[PDB]
Amino acid sequence: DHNIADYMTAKNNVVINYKDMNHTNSYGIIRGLQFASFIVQYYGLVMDLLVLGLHR
Amino acid sequence: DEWERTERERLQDLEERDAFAERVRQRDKDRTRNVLAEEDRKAMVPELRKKSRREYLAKREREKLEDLEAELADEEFLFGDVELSRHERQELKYKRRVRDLAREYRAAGEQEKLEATNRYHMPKETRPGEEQRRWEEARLGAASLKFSTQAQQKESIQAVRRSLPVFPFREELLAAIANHQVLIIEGETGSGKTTQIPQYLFEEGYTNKGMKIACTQPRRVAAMSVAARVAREMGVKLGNEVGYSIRFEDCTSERTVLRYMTDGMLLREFLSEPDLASYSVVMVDEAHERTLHTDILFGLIKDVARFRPELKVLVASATMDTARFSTFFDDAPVFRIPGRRFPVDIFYTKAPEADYLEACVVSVLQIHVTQPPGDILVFLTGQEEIEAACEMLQDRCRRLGSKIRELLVLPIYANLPSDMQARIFQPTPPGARKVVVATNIAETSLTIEGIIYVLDPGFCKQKSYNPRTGMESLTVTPCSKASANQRAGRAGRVAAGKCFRLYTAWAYQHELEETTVPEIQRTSLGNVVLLLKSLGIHDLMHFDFLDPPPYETLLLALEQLYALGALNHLGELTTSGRKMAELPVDPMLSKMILASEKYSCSEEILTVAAMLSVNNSIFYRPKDKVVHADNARVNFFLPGGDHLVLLNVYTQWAESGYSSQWCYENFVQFRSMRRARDVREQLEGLLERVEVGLSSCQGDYIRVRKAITAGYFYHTARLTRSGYRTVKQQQTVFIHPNSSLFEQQPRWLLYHELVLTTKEFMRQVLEIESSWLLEVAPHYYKAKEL
Amino acid sequence: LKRQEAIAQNRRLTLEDLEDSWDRGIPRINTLFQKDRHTLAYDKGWRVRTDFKQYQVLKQNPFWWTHQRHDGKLWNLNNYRTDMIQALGGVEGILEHTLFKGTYFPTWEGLF
Amino acid sequence: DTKLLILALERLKEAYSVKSRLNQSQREELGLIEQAYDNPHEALSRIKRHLLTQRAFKEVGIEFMDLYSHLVPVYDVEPLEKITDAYLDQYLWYEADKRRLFPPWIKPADTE
Amino acid sequence: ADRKAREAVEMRAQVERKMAQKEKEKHEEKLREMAQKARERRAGDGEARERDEIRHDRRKERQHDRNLSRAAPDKRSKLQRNENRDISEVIALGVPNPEVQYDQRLFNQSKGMDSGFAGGEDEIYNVYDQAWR
Amino acid sequence: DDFKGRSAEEVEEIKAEKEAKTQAILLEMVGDLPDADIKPPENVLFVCKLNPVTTDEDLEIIFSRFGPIRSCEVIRDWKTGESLCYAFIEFEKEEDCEKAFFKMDNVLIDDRRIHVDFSQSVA
Amino acid sequence: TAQCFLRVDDESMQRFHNRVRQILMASGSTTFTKIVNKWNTALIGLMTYFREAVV
RNA sequence: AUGAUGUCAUACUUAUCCUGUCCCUUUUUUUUCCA
Repeated sequence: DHNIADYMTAKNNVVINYKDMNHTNSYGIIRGLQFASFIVQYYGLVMDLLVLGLHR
Repeated sequence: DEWERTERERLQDLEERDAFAERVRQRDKDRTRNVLAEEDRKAMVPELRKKSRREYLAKREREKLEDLEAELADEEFLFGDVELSRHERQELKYKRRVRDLAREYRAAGEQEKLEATNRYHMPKETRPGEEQRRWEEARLGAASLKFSTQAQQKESIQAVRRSLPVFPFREELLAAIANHQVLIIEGETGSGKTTQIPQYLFEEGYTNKGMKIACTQPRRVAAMSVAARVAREMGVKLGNEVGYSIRFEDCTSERTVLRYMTDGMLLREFLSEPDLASYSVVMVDEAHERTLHTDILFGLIKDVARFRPELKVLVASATMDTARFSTFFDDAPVFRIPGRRFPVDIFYTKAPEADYLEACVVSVLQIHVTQPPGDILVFLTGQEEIEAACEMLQDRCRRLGSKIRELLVLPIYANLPSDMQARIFQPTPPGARKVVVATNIAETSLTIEGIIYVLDPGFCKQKSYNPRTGMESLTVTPCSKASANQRAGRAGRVAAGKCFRLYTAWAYQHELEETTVPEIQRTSLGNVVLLLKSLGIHDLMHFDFLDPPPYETLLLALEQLYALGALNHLGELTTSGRKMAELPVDPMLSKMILASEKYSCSEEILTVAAMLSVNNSIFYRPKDKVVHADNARVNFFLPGGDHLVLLNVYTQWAESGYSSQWCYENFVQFRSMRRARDVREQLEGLLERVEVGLSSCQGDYIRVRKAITAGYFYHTARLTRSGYRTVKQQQTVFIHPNSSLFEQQPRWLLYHELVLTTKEFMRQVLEIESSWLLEVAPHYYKAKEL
Repeated sequence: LKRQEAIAQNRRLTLEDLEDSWDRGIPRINTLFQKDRHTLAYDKGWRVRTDFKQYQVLKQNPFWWTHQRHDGKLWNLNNYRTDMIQALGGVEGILEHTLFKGTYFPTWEGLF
Repeated sequence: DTKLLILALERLKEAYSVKSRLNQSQREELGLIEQAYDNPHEALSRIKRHLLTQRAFKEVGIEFMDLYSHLVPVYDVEPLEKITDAYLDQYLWYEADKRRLFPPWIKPADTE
Repeated sequence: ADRKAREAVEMRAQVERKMAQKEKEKHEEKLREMAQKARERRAGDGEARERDEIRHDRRKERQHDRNLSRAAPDKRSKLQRNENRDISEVIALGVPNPEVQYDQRLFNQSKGMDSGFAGGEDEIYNVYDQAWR
Repeated sequence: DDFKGRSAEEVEEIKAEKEAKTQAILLEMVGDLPDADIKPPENVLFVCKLNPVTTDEDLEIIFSRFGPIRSCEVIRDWKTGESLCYAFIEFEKEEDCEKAFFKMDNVLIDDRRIHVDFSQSVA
Repeated sequence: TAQCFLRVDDESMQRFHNRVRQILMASGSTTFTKIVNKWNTALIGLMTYFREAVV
């Protein structure tokens, strides 16, 4: 549901902070979220498709 | 007699009733305005064919529905037996295959529908009890590694027939009652007094002259059982000549000679035909059962006994109740049947006991471990105790492992889910023992074959109603001698039994009272008091009771009814007052239903009534799913109170299309829901007579709460800083834990129950305005008191 | 097979059919019967999820590969303890090395 | 939903299994878990509200787990959102596996 | 691309729909054949009396059904189907036999919902699972 | 397509066409009518809600008012003969059927407000 | 028709070794029995995973 | 120059509390033109 898709994708884009350095995630994925298992395995499904092709 | 004054009034009752209904339909033909070229006609004739076609589509498929059902309904009872010939044989092949073809050529279309909505559809941005078999193929999929005889029936029926305690007693008892109109017939269960007797009567022709033979029972399901039984005996179809009529379900035809019913059903037949002139005989079963309806019928039928000597009075029951029976009934003769199948060794404890629920536990423990084969029946008081019991039993089962054998603990009471009721009726799995933990619901009308042991802790939970407080308390009560004898007698029905009393011969013989107080004393009788007032009486005092209520009780009744407005200031019937007596259920409710008339919350007040009819079992609250249960409950919790809660709950259920899985998902007792729906629908079937216009509150729950007040103003409490306390008597109550307002704790409170469990309680409560109280009852509720 | 036959001859599967294979199998057959089958038929993706906990907790799990409620309990080393005692000498040889006799406790079965 | 939320919270308490000296922030997270264990519908209301309106979240802290041969990042998210994500995790995996999203070669699977 | 893909999905969908639709109707025509020959194959000492019983029973059934629907709008739907779902009823009615179940010495011999591996904890003593003696 | 993309009106109209076609084919399936859905004569009114004491003679009386009758047929419960409390009534003109209808709908005769609609019978 | 010969992988040996290394390293603040409880946990977690690749 | 109105948190008083609390037995009420 476009609501859940948007929650997940906006939750990967946060500010990441260590002792006194801060930056903003904009490119990859925070693997320390709890749905990140789902996101990694879905993306890996897309890349299984690029490797095998749709027919095989 | 007063009987004749009654029927005087009651024939005039039917006259004025019919004339009233006729007047009203004339009124409606008055109110209702009968206000009733070429291309115009050739235009709408296509539109009349439009509707002809489509109403015909539904009508033709509906007639297809009729004959469709009728083919198989017909082949149910003719074909599978007899030597039948070419014509109807070929046509059975026909109707078989042909209703198949209908179902098939429709299943095709539905297949199209579901297959073509199986598919993938890009999302669009716009701003049954098998959770343990869906977790048993998780495991087998995780653990896979692949790389004539009808005459014979009649013979058997008669052969068992002959062996009753009444079949050799057949003739002389016949001649005896041929002598005496009123014959009291004492005999215990299993004698067949309910079954063989009306047969005997019919074969002796008391049904000739077109006459009927009534059999009354205090319980619907028992009546249905009895009727099935005797219709099987009589070798006919249940419903045509042998029939049962109970609330919501007629099972009779104009072939019906043998008509079975309830005690309230027979009172209501006096709401139809004061003489019962089509009935030659009334056989009243088990009259000991002590219901308000039994104790009214006794009086009414005694009147009829003196007035109609060609009519026959038969009153059979279980116990020693024949003393008062005959004595009230002018000392009718008493024909004794000896009937008791097998013996019971009845044991007493050595001593009195301190912890009798635990004693229950350890008893059945010893019995199961040591005894030979055989099923066990154990009594408790009720629900919480009883599940605590199975707790303890199955825990000790857990600990004792394979040292013991399979102990089918099964609880049974009245409100528990009906599948869970049925589960006890299965034949026991070989080698294991079955122990039924029960309440006094298992005193009567439930037949569990195999029970060879019976344990009585010698108690019961009796209601006790004191009127000086308006309080009815369901409290502990050592159970009567009649109780213990009959609880024991529940046994033996197939073999030698045992009855373990948790108390000694001393306490038994010495401090045992014979009978439960005949109901009319201990109960509240607002609908019933009113019913007898509106059924041929004025003097409510010198009336022919069996056991009168205390004058106290009656005075409270009168004040109740007057204040509510059913009574004039002298105690007779108002239009409001009559209308409520004819209306099924009690007045307070009845006043609320009338209040829907004023408040234009008809439908909502209707459904509320339907709920309070049965509530006591709405929500299943299992221990093993407490949290999800509290949740599917807490979902509906509405602002305003439990009554509108129920309203929305029913609303959503019917919304789901009367779905059973709906209540299964949402933790609601389907039994309660569907019987409540039935009581509302027949209420609507009363609603035309009680002159109610079908209206909605249009979402205005203010009207709802106000009609609730206009009914239940009496049932109110207010805040006191020393707790929640009555409005009138200022006696101190408490809120039920499970109230939708239980933590809300409102200042101005309405309830529906008044009990005193472990502390004083009130149920089905709502928050009100004290202002509606000066709106409604300034004569009963004055301002200064609020 | 026994489940089919329990449906066909409609019996109840009794303890005698499953005490033989009671911790055998992989999930384990004694997981069929645990208390909370009802809310664990709803836990899906538990294996990936324990893999990925390593980016959420600062500690390192040595049984990331399994789950005791779901996979059963797949090893039983209760006889290690017994044979360890018999190999060290038995409780008597073992407590000649300790301060047991200086406690004056009369016998060692009670020690706690 | 109460089954899915009960699974979420069990998973979250498994972090604090030992109940050590933990800290302020872990004390507060345990408080949140317990109150949402008591009133499971205030929770689900809160969750579905978050899931419906929120798209700007707090900031997460990072640190490394040293495995002596390489390091592992470990992310620390705020307990409110930790609960909403735990639930969303369980929900997506349940539905995805019922609708058969992931074909059988995607393999940390629950079956073996 | 998302618009384009939405269109192609819908067009392929309704193409395939229409194909299976026409095939369903052909199926139905074969079943039309089935019905005609069904009544044809049909048309050509207890049956005569059981047959007066046929029209007797069925016709008084139509009597009661019409009269049901006439006293109350569908008193047929208020009597006959509603006769047959509630349980005490059925048990009294002697209707017979109206999934696997098994012994209860099996169940609840273990309780808990978490793996015992404590979630990565190590320092706690969980080696053996039975107190020693 | 274009059996869908015209309106919503004629869409469901086509689906009602269907519902007809299917219910017809269905009723012939379970086997009532010999020939499939032959158009019903415009010259019979089906008049229900009737009285078991109003007969062919009296009904043909009151429906002799608007048009020349060809018959008045109250279908009979066969082996008892009791009037089925409905009827078919047979006119000569479409105008006769219509003129009877548009005055005789829902009128009270023999204290019963009977219903008249046209015949749906293919019988 | 065929045989599979198993061995523990090199990187799994090295990961076991580093796990023991941090036991010993964070044990100047544990009591003898907790050092041995962590050893027992790690060694069971290795032996019950590999089981004959270790032999 | 001190009004009541308050859903204001803070401050404060009584050697004022930490020991005064919790889940229902049984079962029954007659009905009306269909269209």
